[PDB]
Amino acid sequence: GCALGGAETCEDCLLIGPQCAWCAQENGERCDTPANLLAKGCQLNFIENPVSQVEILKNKPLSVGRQKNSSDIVQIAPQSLILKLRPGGAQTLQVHVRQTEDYPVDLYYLMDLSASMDDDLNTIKELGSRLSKEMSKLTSNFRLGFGSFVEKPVSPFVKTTPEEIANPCSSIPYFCLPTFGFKHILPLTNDAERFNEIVKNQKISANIDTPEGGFDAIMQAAVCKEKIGWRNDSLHLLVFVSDADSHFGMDSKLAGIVCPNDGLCHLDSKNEYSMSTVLEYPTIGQLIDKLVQNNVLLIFAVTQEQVHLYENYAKLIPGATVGLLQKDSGNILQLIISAYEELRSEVELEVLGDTEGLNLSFTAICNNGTLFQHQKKCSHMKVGDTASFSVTVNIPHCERRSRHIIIKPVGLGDALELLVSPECNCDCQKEVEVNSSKCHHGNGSFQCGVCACHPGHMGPRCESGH
Amino acid sequence: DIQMTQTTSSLSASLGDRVIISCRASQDISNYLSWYQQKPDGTVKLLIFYTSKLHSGVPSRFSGSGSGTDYSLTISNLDQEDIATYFCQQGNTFPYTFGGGTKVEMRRADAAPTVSIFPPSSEQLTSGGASVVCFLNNFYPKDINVKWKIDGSERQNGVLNSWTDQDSKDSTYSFSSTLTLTKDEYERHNSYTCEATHKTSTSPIVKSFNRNEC
Amino acid sequence: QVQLQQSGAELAEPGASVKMSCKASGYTFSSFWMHWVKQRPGQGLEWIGYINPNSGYTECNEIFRDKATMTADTSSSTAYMQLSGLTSEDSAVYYCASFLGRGAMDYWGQGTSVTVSSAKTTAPSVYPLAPVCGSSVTLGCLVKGYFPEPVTLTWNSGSLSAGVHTFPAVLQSSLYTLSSSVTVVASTWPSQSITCNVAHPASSTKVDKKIEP
Amino acid sequence: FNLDVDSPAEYSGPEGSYFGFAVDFFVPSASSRMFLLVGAPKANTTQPGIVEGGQVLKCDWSSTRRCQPIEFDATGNRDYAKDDPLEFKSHQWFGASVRSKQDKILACAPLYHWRTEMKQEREPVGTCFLQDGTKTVEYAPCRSQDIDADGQGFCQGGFSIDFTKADRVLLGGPGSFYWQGQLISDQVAEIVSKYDPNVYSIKYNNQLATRTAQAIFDDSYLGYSVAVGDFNGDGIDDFVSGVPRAARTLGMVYIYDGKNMSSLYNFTGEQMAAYFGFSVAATDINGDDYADVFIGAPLFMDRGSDGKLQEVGQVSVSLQRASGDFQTTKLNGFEVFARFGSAIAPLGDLDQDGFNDIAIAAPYGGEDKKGIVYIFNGRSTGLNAVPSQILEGQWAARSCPPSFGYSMKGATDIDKNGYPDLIVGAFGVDRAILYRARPVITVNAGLEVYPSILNQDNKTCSLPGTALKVSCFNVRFCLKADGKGVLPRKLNFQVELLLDKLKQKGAIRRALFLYSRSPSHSKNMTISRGGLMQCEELIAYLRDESEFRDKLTPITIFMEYRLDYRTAADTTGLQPILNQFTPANISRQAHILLD
Ligand SMILES: *[C@@H]1O[C@H](CO)[C@@H](O[C@@H]2O[C@H](CO)[C@@H](O[C@@H]3O[C@H](CO[C@H]4O[C@H](CO[C@H]5O[C@H](CO)[C@@H](O)[C@H](O)[C@@H]5O)[C@@H](O)[C@H](O[C@H]5O[C@H](CO)[C@@H](O)[C@H](O)[C@@H]5O)[C@@H]4O)[C@@H](O)[C@H](O)[C@@H]3O)[C@H](O)[C@H]2NC(C)=O)[C@H](O)[C@H]1NC(C)=O
Ligand SMILES: *[C@@H]1O[C@H](CO)[C@@H](O[C@@H]2O[C@H](CO)[C@@H](O[C@@H]3O[C@H](CO[C@H]4O[C@H](CO)[C@@H](O)[C@H](O)[C@@H]4O)[C@@H](O)[C@H](O[C@H]4O[C@H](CO)[C@@H](O)[C@H](O)[C@@H]4O)[C@@H]3O)[C@H](O)[C@H]2NC(C)=O)[C@H](O)[C@H]1NC(C)=O
Ligand SMILES: *[C@@H]1O[C@H](CO)[C@@H](O[C@@H]2O[C@H](CO)[C@@H](O[C@@H]3O[C@H](CO)[C@@H](O)[C@H](O)[C@@H]3O)[C@H](O)[C@H]2NC(C)=O)[C@H](O)[C@H]1NC(C)=O
Ligand SMILES: *[C@@H]1O[C@H](CO)[C@@H](O[C@@H]2O[C@H](CO)[C@@H](O[C@@H]3O[C@H](CO)[C@@H](O)[C@H](O)[C@@H]3O)[C@H](O)[C@H]2NC(C)=O)[C@H](O)[C@H]1NC(C)=O
Ligand SMILES: O=C(O)[C@H](c1cc(F)ccc1[C@@H]1CCCCO1)N1CC[C@@H](OCCCCc2ccc3c(n2)NCCC3)C1
Ligand SMILES: *[C@@H]1O[C@H](CO)[C@@H](O)[C@H](O)[C@H]1NC(C)=O
Ligand SMILES: [Ca+2]
Ligand SMILES: [Ca+2]
Ligand SMILES: [Ca+2]
Ligand SMILES: [Ca+2]
Ligand SMILES: [Ca+2]
Ligand SMILES: [Ca+2]
Ligand SMILES: [Mg+2]
Repeated sequence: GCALGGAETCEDCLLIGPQCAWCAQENGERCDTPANLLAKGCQLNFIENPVSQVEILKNKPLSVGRQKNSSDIVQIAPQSLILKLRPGGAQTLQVHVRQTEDYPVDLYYLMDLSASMDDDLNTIKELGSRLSKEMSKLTSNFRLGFGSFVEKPVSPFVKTTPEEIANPCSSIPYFCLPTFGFKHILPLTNDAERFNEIVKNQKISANIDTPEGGFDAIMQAAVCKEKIGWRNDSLHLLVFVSDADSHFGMDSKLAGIVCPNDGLCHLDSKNEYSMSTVLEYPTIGQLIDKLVQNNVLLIFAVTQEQVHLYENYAKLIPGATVGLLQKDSGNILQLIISAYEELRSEVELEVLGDTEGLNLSFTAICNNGTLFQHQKKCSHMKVGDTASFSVTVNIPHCERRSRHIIIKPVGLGDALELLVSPECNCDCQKEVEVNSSKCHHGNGSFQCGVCACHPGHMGPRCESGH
Repeated sequence: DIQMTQTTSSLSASLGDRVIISCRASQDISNYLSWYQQKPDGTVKLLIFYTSKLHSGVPSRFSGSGSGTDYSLTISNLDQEDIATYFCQQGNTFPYTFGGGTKVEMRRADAAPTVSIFPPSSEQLTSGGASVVCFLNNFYPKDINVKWKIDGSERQNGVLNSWTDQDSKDSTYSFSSTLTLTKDEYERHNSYTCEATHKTSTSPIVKSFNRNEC
Repeated sequence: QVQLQQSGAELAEPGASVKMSCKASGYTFSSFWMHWVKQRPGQGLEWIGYINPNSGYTECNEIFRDKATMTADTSSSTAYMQLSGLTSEDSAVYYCASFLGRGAMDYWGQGTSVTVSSAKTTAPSVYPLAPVCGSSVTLGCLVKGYFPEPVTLTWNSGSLSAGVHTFPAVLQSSLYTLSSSVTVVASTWPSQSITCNVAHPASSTKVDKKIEP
Repeated sequence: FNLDVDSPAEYSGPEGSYFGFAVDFFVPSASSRMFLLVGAPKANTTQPGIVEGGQVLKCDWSSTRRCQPIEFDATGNRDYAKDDPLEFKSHQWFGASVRSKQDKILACAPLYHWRTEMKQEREPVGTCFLQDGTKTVEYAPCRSQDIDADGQGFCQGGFSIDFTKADRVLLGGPGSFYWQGQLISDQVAEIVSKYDPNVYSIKYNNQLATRTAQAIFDDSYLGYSVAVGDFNGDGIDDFVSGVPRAARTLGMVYIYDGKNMSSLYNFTGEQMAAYFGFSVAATDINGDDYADVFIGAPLFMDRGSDGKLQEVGQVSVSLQRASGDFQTTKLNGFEVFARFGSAIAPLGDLDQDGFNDIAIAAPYGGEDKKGIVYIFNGRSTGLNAVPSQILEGQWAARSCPPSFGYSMKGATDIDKNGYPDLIVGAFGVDRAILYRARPVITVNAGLEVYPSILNQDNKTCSLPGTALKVSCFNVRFCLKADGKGVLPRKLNFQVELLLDKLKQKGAIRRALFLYSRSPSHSKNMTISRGGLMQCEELIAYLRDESEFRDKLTPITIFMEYRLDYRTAADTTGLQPILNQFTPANISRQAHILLD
């Protein structure tokens, strides 16, 4: 089986097959099954056959029950592993996840403030207090922030007459503030009445084309960790509230903006997005990258007319969901609580790092050992239940560099650090014994029971010269 | 609204002459003034827009000038096809408003009208009613007055008149006057007279007949 | 090669309404405003309003705010105007005209006459006009009490045209009256026969009236 | 594969002017010297009071390598009234799109704004200028009386443009009718003849234009990109246009009949927010005289081996068929976030093999976002999936990324050497670059080994030394070459032979050459175009049976042939290159007889 093409060097032998071994000396075709090599006469000490193995470095048990100290919370176990993979070999890791009963929650409320959201502002005047009262039944550490968006304030998305720049609703007439891209207004805080106050002080704006510029704001809300206020080791809920389509990517080319979004924080002194008129809208791909990297869960709270669009976006975005929002945000409190309860009743695995080129297979075991499914998600679980995952990992070719990888639940910071190290070299490879007697008086090197010839000498023992 | 007034409503010109038509607005119209030609058949064409700009397909003979409230159209080297009515129009402010119009008619040597009077037809009298028709043909200039005297007394009650457009071959006009009565009234008087007064003769041309007589 | 083709003459009783059309060709109809202008017989030009064909937006002279309503059919490149609540003051020729820009209207339709009258289609009475009991001689016709316009009149089926004067029709007790004169050489009448040919299509009427004495 | 990357012509513009945002060739009708057209939409001009009006430049080919602005319009903003501009040319992006056909040059300003005559507005109807030698006219088909977003006030006409075969213009305006977008086509003869500077909205006869539709189609961006080709076989070019926000951001491409603007065919993207339709092109790639459609989706995300979505971009290739159907294939980008497919440029027949070719740009790929352009060769089946060349941008920038490849134009033989050449724009470093196509030498090689079967006991040959004979055979290698275009009639080939090549590092080579006593022989050769097969024989033999116990594996005779490119150069400085699609090695094998 393993005696096929090639197979004339120990390193070459390992490459073709995971279950191939290599013999040393005799008492050509030394590449075969370890049992066959013993049958041919190879001793157990001489047989050479590295095998994929897993080393457990950190495996603190999953924490049970509410924890009074944020440091004794353990939601993923094991925490660190070294996976030595033989080239072509496959290993299955068991990963266990359990959501702790009290976990902090950050919620950044990101709201469309174009002219159709005036009614919406009126009905959320006490959302801050109503919301943190409900969230206090579920977590003891709820913080909330606020931000607003409209549109890139440039032609052709706004009128550019003096009158319309000063007041984009001057034509109605109605009091609107100048069009703006993204205003970060309230960093995350436990002060719910402060949230109430800032909402009560907000005034609508306007612009002239239906799709809005909220994707700019999502990028900034996800990436501006310090200014937004995201804390480690909490949930990060970004609630996007709009009744409109979203501009993306090269839509900004109409406005002469043709420099791709750069994925960096650009909040200026006024805490406004300062590249609004300079950088393209983000692409979905760019948003995915930064939402995953900052561990931010996106909740699309959008009206009936937009749900199907944003559902299709959410399919592409890990951890994203969609709630159906009323024309006046009358139900936004119920949307948020529902989305939060869904998140607490689910566990979805995520794998980050140098994964390109790896084969991964996932099997999830839910409801203790009863249910097996070939997904990376367990659902309909009670908080405190444990979701287990089989994660099979395979490297197809041999490599030189180790891979640093992370396995974590979507939405949570608890991470399993995984080091994938190739094992495509034999033990005998490092004992060359150069110029050995066994290769026609030093015309080669005796490595693994075979002669590696010096230049200008060909043969099984390097016995002829050219 | 902006009131537009073309002082002269009619003017006469010879082939090749230079014709100037003036238009005055009641306010500054900032050169948004256009000129239109209306031919006898009702066809309307734009000639000049924005005071002096020529519309495509319009001959160079037409040009326009002015600013503020006073504007003028100029036809140099008048052509036979240029006999028409010309209107100005301001487009500075709604509603758009036109001037009353200026008619340009060919000049001609004065010509006396050929007059003919006609008694009611036999067919009309059996039906009841009587119309006396008087034709004044091929006279220049257009101005003329018709008086109906049955027995030295003007009637001026049942009369109806009609005028022709200026004739193309010869720049003359023509005139039909019809005095309509009842058959009863017609048969009460004897003489019937169609009286025409024209610039060319101091004495009114008179055509008349006597009903009884033949 | 811009052409605005307007629909035919309209007739209606007082208080009724009429709708006329104006089809455009030679340019992209939906990119230019259409203007409407009213000319009363023996009177000047009066601006009614305009329509933006593609959006339906309209502006009107205050006079016609309740009188007219403008519409447009972009798929057939046709503008429409409806006149409602008709009176005799609404009898006129109505023109459509595309907007040049620069506050001017660059191309005009031929006009659509609107006649507001209670009269009903009445056939003409054609009366021969001979002189009374001399190098040339003038004969005539009288076409009285017909409705509606038009009538067509010829002499010897159009053989005689030079020396013919046909006058415009005039209203007479709510009906139209018309006259025509023909002039020939005195030697050629009565020796040859001269006949008035009158046709009123609206009545399927065709009369020929010869003039004898 | 034959583009010269060693010595490309390099052109520059003012810093920050986006020089290279648009590129085209300019070939006058009098067979005059050819030029390069380069748009610099942010360049400052001499127009009174105008900041960053933008300009289009004409660049000499190699006489001086100099670029001079073309004076389409020297004036500033016309005034409606005192202190009341009729139009606003500052930051109008003139030169954002540039296209040329013979004497005619069309350049547009998609962000030109105008006031209208009723109210003080600032509506980006866009404008264009058409130059035909002495005469220059303005072409603003969207500057009409259909005002505001409802109408054509935000159309931005000229955002994309093309010329038809029959001197019609195709113009895209992505903002019309609440960003539904619009296509407008006018005859160039109408555009010039009806131009009147006193009329701001010109009535063009025989104008074709898409019509306003239901609100559901709002925000689709029809006219974002355009291309022209015949797709109902009547000889009249039809209109192809990208519609990248249509179908709830799946993207669509509309094809309309070029005679009456009737809808003909549609394409729809497969992935949300891929920007399917960002770029479109039409060219016959498989040599059946049927135009084929190319559509770019630069944001398309592919699933990787690990299962992660990665934004690499995608291009779809649709071959037109007589029946009217299309045969579609997809081409994926190679680098994440590189936006493969941002620009698609028909190249003509780059290698003069009978099949047209194309270039696809990845403006943000490569090291430090320097940009990459991929060359794909056509064939009878369709487009070859693997790129045969990779052009790499060489310049880095300090603000906006270089964007090498964001615009491209090929299919013009600017040096008259018989192969079309390529312009690549790089507006983020204010650079435009011409790459010249090298002549392609096709080689026919032959290698004959006789006798094929070898009997060790058949020793009829005597070595130069004492030896006492060996078993021998003959090897005869032949080589023949020709080319198309400017080429010399004499070429120096390096030919190498290697006996028993199968045996690798540390294995016995059973056959050796008679003279050399080594398994390798190298021979320099001289061949002339069109010539006859030029052959050479030599003799080889087998070692004594004592020295190898492998008589089973066949003995392979291997032949390589390379060419010295420097010696074949021409007045241009342009070395030819070997046709990469015929392999430059051949091999035969002998066998040891058994008993
Ligand atoms: C917008 O313009 C369109 C093109 O002008 C127009 O489409 C045209 O419509 C008319 C009437 O509806 C058709 O005429 C009808 O023809 C049928 C039979 O047609 C068949 O034969 C003709 C003749 O072939 C010759 O010409 C072609 C050039 O196209 C040559 O290659 C060929 O070798 C011959 O010399 C053929 O053109 C037709 O082919 C068309 O349709 C077929 C089937 O759909 C396609 O396979 C093909 O690609 C092409 O599209 C067809 O095989 C007859 O029965 C009728 O009585 C009438 O005479 C035109 O053929 C048609 N032309 C097209 C489609 O190119 C649109 O109607 C117009 N839209 C609007 C709104 O005005
Ligand atoms: C490629 O893809 C494009 C876009 O998807 C398609 O283009 C669309 O085609 C549809 C179908 O023809 C078009 O919809 C049609 O619009 C007509 C115009 O409607 C007038 O009246 C309405 C009143 O509601 C106005 O709002 C409107 O502005 C017009 O004034 C309708 O009359 C059509 O209705 C007919 O078909 C429908 C089908 O449901 C019937 O129910 C009706 O009874 C009636 O018979 C129809 O709705 C649409 O406008 C096009 N969009 C664009 C942007 O062009 C192409 O057809 C497609 N091409 C191919 C080859 O697949
Ligand atoms: C074309 O010429 C104009 C001047 O007529 C140049 O614009 C001027 O130069 C820079 C823009 O690059 C501006 O200075 C900058 O100001 C901003 C805000 O004030 C500040 O953030 C920067 O640090 C820098 O100081 C200047 O205001 C601007 N003036 C304008 C636009 O009116 C323009 O750069 C020239 N472009 C080219 C391509 O040559
Ligand atoms: C033993 O070895 C030699 C090879 O060195 C053989 O003699 C050679 O036989 C070949 C036949 O394959 C002769 O080739 C000739 O070439 C052309 C056509 O290709 C033409 O001359 C003949 O038709 C013939 O095919 C070759 O001349 C001859 N000599 C040499 C030096 O190669 C010999 O045949 C081998 N074995 C036996 C049993 O003879
Ligand atoms: O978001 C905003 O700030 C602003 C808004 C919202 C609001 F609630 C009140 C007011 C406004 C602002 C307020 C100041 C002036 C502009 O409107 N949105 C943005 C896009 C605009 O809505 C487009 C409807 C398209 C539907 C249609 C209408 C007609 C046509 C077509 N589509 N398609 C083709 C042509 C005919 C209003
Ligand atoms: C947690 O925050 C600390 C500083 O507050 C920072 O050093 C660390 O990087 C954060 N966690 C992660 C996973 O980055
Ligand atoms: Ca609302
Ligand atoms: Ca918007
Ligand atoms: Ca066609
Ligand atoms: Ca093809
Ligand atoms: Ca080719
Ligand atoms: Ca060339
Ligand atoms: Mg909005």
